[PDB]
Amino acid sequence: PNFFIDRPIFAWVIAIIIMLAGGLAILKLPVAQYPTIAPPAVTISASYPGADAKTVQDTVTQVIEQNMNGIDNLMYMSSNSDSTGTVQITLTFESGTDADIAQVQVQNKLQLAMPLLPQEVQQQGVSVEKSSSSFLMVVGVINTDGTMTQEDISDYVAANMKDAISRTSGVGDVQLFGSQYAMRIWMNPNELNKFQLTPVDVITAIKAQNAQVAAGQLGGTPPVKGQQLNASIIAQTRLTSTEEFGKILLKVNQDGSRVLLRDVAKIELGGENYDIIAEFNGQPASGLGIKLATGANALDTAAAIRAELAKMEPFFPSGLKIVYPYDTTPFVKISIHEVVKTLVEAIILVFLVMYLFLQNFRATLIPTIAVPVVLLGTFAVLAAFGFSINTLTMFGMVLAIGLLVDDAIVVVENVERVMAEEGLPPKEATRKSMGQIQGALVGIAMVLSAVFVPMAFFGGSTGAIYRQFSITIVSAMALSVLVALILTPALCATMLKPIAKGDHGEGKKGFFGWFNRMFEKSTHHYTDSVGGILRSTGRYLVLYLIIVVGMAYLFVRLPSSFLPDEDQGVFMTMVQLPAGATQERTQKVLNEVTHYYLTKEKNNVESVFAVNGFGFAGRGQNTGIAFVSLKDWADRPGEENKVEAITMRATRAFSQIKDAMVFAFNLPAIVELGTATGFDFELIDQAGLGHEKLTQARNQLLAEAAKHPDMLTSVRPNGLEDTPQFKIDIDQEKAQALGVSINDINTTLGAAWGGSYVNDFIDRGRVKKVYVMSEAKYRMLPDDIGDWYVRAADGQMVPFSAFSSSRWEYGSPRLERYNGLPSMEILGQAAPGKSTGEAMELMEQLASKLPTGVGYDWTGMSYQERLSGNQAPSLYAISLIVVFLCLAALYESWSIPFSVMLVVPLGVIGALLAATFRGLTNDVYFQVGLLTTIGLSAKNAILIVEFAKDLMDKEGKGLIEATLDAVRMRLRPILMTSLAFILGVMPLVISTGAGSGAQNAVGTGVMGGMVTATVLAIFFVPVFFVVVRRRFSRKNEDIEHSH
Amino acid sequence: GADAKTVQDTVTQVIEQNMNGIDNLMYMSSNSDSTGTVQITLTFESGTDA
Amino acid sequence: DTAAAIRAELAKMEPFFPSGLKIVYPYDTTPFVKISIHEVVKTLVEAIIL
Ligand SMILES: CCCCCCCCCCCCO[C@@H]1O[C@H](CO)[C@@H](O[C@H]2O[C@H](CO)[C@@H](O)[C@H](O)[C@H]2O)[C@H](O)[C@H]1O
Repeated sequence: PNFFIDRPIFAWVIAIIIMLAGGLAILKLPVAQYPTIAPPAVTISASYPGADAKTVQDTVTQVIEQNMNGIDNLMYMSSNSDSTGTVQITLTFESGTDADIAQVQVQNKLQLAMPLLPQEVQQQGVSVEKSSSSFLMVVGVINTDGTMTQEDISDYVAANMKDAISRTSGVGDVQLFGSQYAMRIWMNPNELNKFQLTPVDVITAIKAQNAQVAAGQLGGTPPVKGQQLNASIIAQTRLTSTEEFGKILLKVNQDGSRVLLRDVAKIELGGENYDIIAEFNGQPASGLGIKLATGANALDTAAAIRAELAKMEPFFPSGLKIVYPYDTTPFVKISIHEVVKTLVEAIILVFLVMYLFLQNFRATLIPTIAVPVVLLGTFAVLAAFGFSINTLTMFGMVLAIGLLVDDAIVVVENVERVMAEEGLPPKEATRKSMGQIQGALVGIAMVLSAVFVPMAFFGGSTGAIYRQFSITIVSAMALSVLVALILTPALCATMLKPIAKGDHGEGKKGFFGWFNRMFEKSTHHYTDSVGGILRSTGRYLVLYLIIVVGMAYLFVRLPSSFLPDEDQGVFMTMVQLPAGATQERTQKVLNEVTHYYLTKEKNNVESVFAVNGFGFAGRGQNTGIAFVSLKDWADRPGEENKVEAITMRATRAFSQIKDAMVFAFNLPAIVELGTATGFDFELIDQAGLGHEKLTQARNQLLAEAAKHPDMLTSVRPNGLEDTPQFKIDIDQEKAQALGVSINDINTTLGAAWGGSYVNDFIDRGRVKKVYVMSEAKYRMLPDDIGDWYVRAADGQMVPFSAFSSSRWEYGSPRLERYNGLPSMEILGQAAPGKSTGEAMELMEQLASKLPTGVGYDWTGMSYQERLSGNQAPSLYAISLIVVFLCLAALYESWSIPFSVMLVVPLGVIGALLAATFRGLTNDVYFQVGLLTTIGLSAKNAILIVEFAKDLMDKEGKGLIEATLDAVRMRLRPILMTSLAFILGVMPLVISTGAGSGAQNAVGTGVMGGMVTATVLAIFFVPVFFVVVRRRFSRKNEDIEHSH
Repeated sequence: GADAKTVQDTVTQVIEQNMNGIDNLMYMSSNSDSTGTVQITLTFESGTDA
Repeated sequence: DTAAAIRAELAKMEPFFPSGLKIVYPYDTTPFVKISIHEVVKTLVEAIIL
């Protein structure tokens, strides 16, 4: 400590070592927008083509929900049974669980269910995956010549690019947007009734002529003695061409003129599914969602991927151009550009404050070398714990710049003051001052981690977000107190200039600040004054109670955010038609929307990625979505050229002037967020009930919560209501008669109207599928039911209308389950004034008004809130108590910690103030901000109380005279820090452009906080000290001691 | 019964498509035999957890 | 804790049970571990007092 004063070089060496480890950690440290924050979820998905909601709910879904037992750390299970036959089961696991293990255990219990599945599902594929939605990037592929359709493009994407980019370093999951080429066989109902054939015969035909065969080998083992030739027998090779599919023989006519498949059906190379259609600025497109690899660098994955795409540019088909619809990367680089700008700026301001105050270049260089070192190291302690350069951790740095800077300033100052006062040569001056602040700095260390550490231990997703701040800040802190104890005292002692005793440089100079006098008189003004506010403390205690209560009111009338919504260079607009609607109507809406953007937002939009068949509303022709891109930030200057007003005006258009609801909006920060003032409800059927009864229970709870607009707002179901569905009743009897097989009936009806995945071929060197399905025009209207004939065993065709009734009814197209049982999901948020939890309780008191077999439960956001929200008081109680014990340690008091713990309010009231006036909100950044503020409040109060005591004890000064001296000698440094801080933070607060919402959240509270903090503390701390001190023993006294 | 080429473009190349974003992979090498055997080796950065 | 968790799921199922269906408790290694280790605590505190 003292030690390194006589070893500047041992210190330089430690400094150097920390700088080198930091910079090493700086070159090879990952960069991403946010760290892993959401609990781990694994998804099982299967597609049962042709099935309806109930078919998949009961054939695949429930069989899997039954075989999901004994998997470690299950939080909950949710599943969709979509009317496109796709079922999606999400198991969301307890926070921080091994993703890898959870997925493997899930997949190996699913694999125990696999035989219990239907063979279309078994062969279509059940898939188990990690449930991130956070795509690093969505890359679009097009063709300018317009030559190729989506299916063309998609196939190409799959066959040239998808793999070499997925070999690009930093790329984890690669996922394709669209369907690959399969052999599409479009049957004809006439040309089928003509040669008296059914789908079944087409099927078996295709299974027959199109396969590989278990052949054998010439000269094989075991051979015959003397054998001499050994070679592999080739047999039936699968068909490569459309051509050979035209040539497949369906039947022989009696006169022998034959029937090839070519005749009865249209045969083409066509997409594996035609549900979802993508337009890129109206131009045909397919896409690739690339995910950042696990632990990888986002920005270099981005540069490598773009370079690997461009390397392919000499091999691209004509006019086929790559495009970039969604890119996390540019926003991230620019976020980082601004954080770096900040750190170096806040630094630069500290140099200015320190010069235009200590007016000595070499004093000015010491913190100039101190914090660079504190930085580098913090990067290393973070590198060591496996953290990354993302939003939360860097704004953790920003948030910490104040304690780091302060720690340097306190020291350099105290030394210079020792010289200014006492006239010691520099080295002896530094031992004198270090000798004065050392123990306090250990104390400050202890009270600071005492507030910053409990916030590491929060639970859930919130707990994650906090742990980033907690750790970043405690490491910056710990390293800043070491740099304060090893390097700076050594830098102070070695490169600091001696001051002639009582110099103060008053007058002395002209061009560069008569200021000193101007500063000088003033500090006396200050002390003359302060003893007076100690002359009659009463008033000031009143005022204090006032400040506190105000702090509380200001605090309660504060809104509770989670994170700021940010213009991310991209947003999206989602489209919903009425139920039952067609691909064509929906597509109409998307086209309209796209043109609105490309027209009336000609200055803003760059590109519109319209996607039909896909909503986040659900799956269906009915739903559509348009992924919207904006021009880079330097070209969108204004206030209504930014996302707020863009989405505002777009939704403005599409609200009134439509037959369908189309809302356009900006995405949450953490792309899987909680809705702060809300909930995600699950109403559940527990006793064996039918969909009709639970739905009625949902309607009932819906109407009951609509009846409380004083507590709840927009409580809605998160599915699709029942639609009309069209039932075919096969009178088993009537067709039993007609000499038909029901297998043939069902499966011909099937392969006609849904289609059938039959067999596989080999296209251009790539195994791809073969589907057989009706052509378009024979399967649209219920009348087309007639065009289909089933051949009897005796030899005659039969119409469908000979053995079937047909009708309309309702049914549900989307069948939800919660933890194995049938459920209906209600999203919703709390009335503007009240808290989410209260609305949650009102919801429980409401859904308790539901029938037997109607139970409820909470999920996702409301799960994470109901388990981990009663924590906030326990942890800050540990903070209050731990901080109190640390200070009690530092001094020697059960009371003196009270003069310094009482300082906390003085800081908050400016922060609540600032939040309130800038109309911001009590969010994460505000809270870490709060702590930071309280943090310096305490640092300062601790140094002033320390000094007062030191004078009382180690000099026999009185109470008031010592508090006066103390406050005096610490006036200059309080001000030095606070000037720099306030000036370093200042830019954060005044910023518009990429992410400046954070910068705002961080800046505001801090600035106001610092203001009310210093400019209160320099008046209340003596009062805090003096009053508390007058509730201790006897004599001494008012004090003129000895020794 | 299948041939070398059959398994290289039917089974091998479909499996090597999915071996990306596997953590601490040094290189990948694969065999495609006419006895139908397909054989893929993923070789990892030293000290990776097996 | 697996026991507390099981008691929790059971407590979730109790309100939708048919008429008169009651859970009963024939066998549990659990209450013994709790009350046995608790006796070791009463001992500790008593020993303090002695
Ligand atoms: C960090 C940025 C700095 C900006 C802050 C600038 C200072 C703003 C607040 C100064 C407060 C001092 O207010 C001070 O009150 C005390 C007592 O209450 C007064 O003192 C006088 O008034 C009272 C009667 O009212 C007497 O009991 C007292 O003994 C007498 O000396 C001082 O005349 C006044 O200076």
